[PDB]
Amino acid sequence: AMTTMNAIRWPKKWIPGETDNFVSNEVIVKGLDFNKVVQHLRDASHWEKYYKNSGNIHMYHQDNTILKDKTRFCFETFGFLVEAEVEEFELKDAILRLAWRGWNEAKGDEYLEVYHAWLVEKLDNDRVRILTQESQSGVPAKALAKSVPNAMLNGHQAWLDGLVAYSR
Amino acid sequence: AMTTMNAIRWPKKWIPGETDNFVSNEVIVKGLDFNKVVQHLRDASHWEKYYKNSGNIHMYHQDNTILKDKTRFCFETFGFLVEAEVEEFELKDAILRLAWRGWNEAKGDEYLEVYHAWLVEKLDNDRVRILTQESQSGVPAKALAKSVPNAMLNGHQAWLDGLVAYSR
Amino acid sequence: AMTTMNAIRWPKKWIPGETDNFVSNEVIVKGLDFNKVVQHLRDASHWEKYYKNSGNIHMYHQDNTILKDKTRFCFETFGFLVEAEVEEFELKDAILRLAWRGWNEAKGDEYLEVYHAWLVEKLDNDRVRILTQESQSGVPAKALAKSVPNAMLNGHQAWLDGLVAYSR
Amino acid sequence: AMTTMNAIRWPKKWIPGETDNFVSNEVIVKGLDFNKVVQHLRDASHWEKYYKNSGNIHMYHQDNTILKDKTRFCFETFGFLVEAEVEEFELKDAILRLAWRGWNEAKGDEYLEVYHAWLVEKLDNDRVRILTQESQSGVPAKALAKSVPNAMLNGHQAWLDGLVAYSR
Repeated sequence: AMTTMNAIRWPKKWIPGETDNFVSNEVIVKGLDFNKVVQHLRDASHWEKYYKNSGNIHMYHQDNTILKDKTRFCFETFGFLVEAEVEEFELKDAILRLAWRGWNEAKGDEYLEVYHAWLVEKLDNDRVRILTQESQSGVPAKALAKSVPNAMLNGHQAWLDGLVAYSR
Repeated sequence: AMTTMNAIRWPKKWIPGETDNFVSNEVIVKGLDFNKVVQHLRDASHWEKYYKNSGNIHMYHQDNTILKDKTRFCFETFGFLVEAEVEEFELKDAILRLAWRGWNEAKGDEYLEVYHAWLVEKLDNDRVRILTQESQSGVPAKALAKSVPNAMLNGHQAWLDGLVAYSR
Repeated sequence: AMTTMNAIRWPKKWIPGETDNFVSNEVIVKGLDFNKVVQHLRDASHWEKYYKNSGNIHMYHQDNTILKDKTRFCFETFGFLVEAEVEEFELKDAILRLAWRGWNEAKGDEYLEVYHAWLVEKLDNDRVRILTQESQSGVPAKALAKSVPNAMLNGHQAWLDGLVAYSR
Repeated sequence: AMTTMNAIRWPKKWIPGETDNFVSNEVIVKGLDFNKVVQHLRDASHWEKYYKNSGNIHMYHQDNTILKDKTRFCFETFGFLVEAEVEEFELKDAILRLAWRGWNEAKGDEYLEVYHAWLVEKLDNDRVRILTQESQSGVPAKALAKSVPNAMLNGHQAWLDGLVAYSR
């Protein structure tokens, strides 16, 4: 038998190692409330409150800011606008899988498209695991992969750190 | 029914979330040679050649610098002297599991003990995954956990990136 | 009398503290050659070779890549295209002052305009100082100002560390 | 004839470029009160309240936590005990110069000695400048000098950002 843990389900075009950039971040925290974490990740109106690299949001076809399957929305991060659509949403009692495709309105070498996935789950003895991974395609993604320091890595780490702090 | 990936086997005292600091890094790379990666991770004399934060090493009871089960050694990283011993070593055709316990010769609140694990494996379509995770205990671990940027996260990311570059 | 050092001359519009973001980085290095540093900063063809956050460059009306007063150009950084124009260029035997205004082609809340200045000078006993400061205006600059970690600060530090490494 | 700004007075043994690590950080903020900044920097009991990376403080010969010339004290940063002594203190109506030498209780290769200087000053049009620079000697300083992201640079920027936010 194998020693394994739950992993993200990637659509074929976003498989890590098959795109231009891949970033992975993960925290495992004792005493963290699963439901609060889920709530603070899904309801996008909280992001600006705990993750300072993000700003305004807009849900185009909803009267609330809660992400569910197929939610079409936009948000600001690192000062620029990201258009997005939820492509995966499955919430069970001990695990949440949530992922959105993101893109900008640029053309040619400035176009950037991404698939940002999340997996939140309860583990033994009152621990919560938050895994977030992003696969990116386009010329700017090639530049981000070479950046020093790794801006995406630190940015996503700050998202995780803020979500944890805000959920206690 | 579950979607999972191979995961590190933690001894009980080191379980993520039960210690003072947990860091997790991962890369997934297309066309990377699995045997070269294994060679450059196992032979510690290569570390200083591709990972700038590592320094001198010494194997106390071996006439070579190749890590295997129970290897007792020391090395410098981030200017700190780490005493270590390999506590896990399992190498197969498609996967390597390697981990060492590390500690310093300090006492009281200056003491720091860590368990640094690695999982290298071949994935489908000519991809190699390198997962490294570290669990730390002691007062100095509590200070590292608060760093922003996260010092260990960026260090380990650089170790991974160097290991990849060096193995092409 | 005062103890002072040479400082950047700012147009009124860009005065630090009067805009939306201000970034300051500085290195002072022993045994570094002034002329070589100026060459590697002014000749933008070197940027990509030592500063990994920068990509392709283009001079619109020069048959070379040497920045001089009023040089109009564009360069890629953090994956985005920056249009620019040199607004200050004064090179003496022991001090260089160089600055450009930069902007993107975006509209509304995505529009960003910056003034990035540099001061390279010889100091007593074979040391060279490299000071770089940038003032930014626009809604994205307000976001960059609160970013965690500070993206601009770390990127510019990488520019300086690279310039130094490449000039040694 | 020269365009200059006030600069820190370094004792000879700490001159930037002549030691193992030099870090420079600076903010310039509109509407910040000079006296408030001076208060929140000199009264080391506020450090904990606005800068999360600093720990306990202790004053060896004073019944108060206000730093002045020759003030002997110790503090914790990065989970490290640093014995310090103020070696510079000059407070005028529009400029403060404050600096301390710090050291640890270690021998040979683990020994670290630093000189951390500050310059707070009023600038034209209701702006306040806060400049902080640190020069470090010893083997651990050599390691810090190689960190990417630069650990000292990011910690000091956080100190400055906290100081500003708290004094607003």
